[PDB]
Amino acid sequence: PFTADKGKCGLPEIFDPPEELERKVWELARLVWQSSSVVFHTGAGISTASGIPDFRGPHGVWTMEERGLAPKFDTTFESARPTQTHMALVQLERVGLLRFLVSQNVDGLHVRSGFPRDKLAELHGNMFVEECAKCKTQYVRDTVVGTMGLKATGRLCTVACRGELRDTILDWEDSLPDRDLALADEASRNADLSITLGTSLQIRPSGNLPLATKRRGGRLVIVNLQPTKHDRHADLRIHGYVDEVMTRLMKHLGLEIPAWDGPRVLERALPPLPRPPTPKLE
Ligand SMILES: Nc1ncnc2c1ncn2[C@@H]1O[C@H](COP(=O)(O)OP(=O)(O)OC[C@H]2O[C@H](O)[C@H](O)[C@@H]2O)[C@@H](O)[C@H]1O
Ligand SMILES: Cc1cc(F)c(Br)cc1NS(=O)(=O)c1ccc(NS(=O)(=O)c2cc(Cl)cc(Cl)c2)cc1C(=O)O
Ligand SMILES: [Zn+2]
Repeated sequence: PFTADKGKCGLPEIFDPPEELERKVWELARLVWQSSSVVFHTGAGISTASGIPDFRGPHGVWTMEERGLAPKFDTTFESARPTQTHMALVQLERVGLLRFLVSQNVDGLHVRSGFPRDKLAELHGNMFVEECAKCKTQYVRDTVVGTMGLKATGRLCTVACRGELRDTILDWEDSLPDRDLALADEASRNADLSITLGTSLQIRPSGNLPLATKRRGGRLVIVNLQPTKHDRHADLRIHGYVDEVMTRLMKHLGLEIPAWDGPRVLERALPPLPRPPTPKLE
């Protein structure tokens, strides 16, 4: 806890120049159009543009710790809006282009964006989610559950039970939720394209899942300002703001980024909407 290995913090940011940046986003478009089963892996870098600091970025929680400095929030967890990237992943799932969403993030913004919970693995847990120790029923609350490290929150289960509610925030020592991990692994193994957005990929087994897509000839794309643990295994590496990359990507795909009505929870994915027809590529 004190002893925790927080890995490489504060590594230098890489900026692809705009012409290389444009070519790499086009190649990502082409990879998406070709792929049967696309899986997205997200980390703390997709929420920076909403006021939530990352862990190992220049002003990351762990980076600032190392330097004796505090990280800076520009929002509360309750008042944070989903970014353009968050809302773009909502859309890609609605049009059948995203098969599964693997996230390390505990900030709750994927669920609040309206992303279907049955297409999402929250590997590190969710600050707004508490779980009944007895019956395992999960509640998605409108305010952060006030504990971390799988502690009693002080509420009881109301299922048709009176189980002790606990938080879903993993401590360093805690093994990942078997269901979210099982579904994350299945999805990664069978994908022909895994796209990483704003994770350094330093945490086991979280950061290793996209590499499983590389077995049986799957392609891996890493989108990240900093070097990441698996850069050498990437077919494509894009060094740029994820919001800039995903907005350029959506325009290539001919998709609008949808409006956020405010915090909403969707347990199950809706039937797939229409999507633009595919370009001739070869
Ligand atoms: N706007 C941006 N666009 C692109 N990349 C960005 C942006 N902002 C930040 N980054 C990059 O985003 C990356 C964020 O990487 P890390 O900070 O390690 O977060 P994790 O999700 O991988 O941390 C995993 C776990 O480790 C912790 O212990 C917690 O448990 C986490 O759950 C950095 O390389 C940034 O350069
Ligand atoms: C909870 C959280 C979610 C995020 F998405 C981001 Br970004 C940051 C945070 N928290 S933080 O500010 O940066 C943040 C990071 C770490 C900890 N410490 S700890 O691991 O839980 C811990 C402390 C002690 Cl004394 C014993 C044990 Cl066994 C564990 C607290 C906070 C916080 O809330 O004060
Ligand atoms: Zn219960």
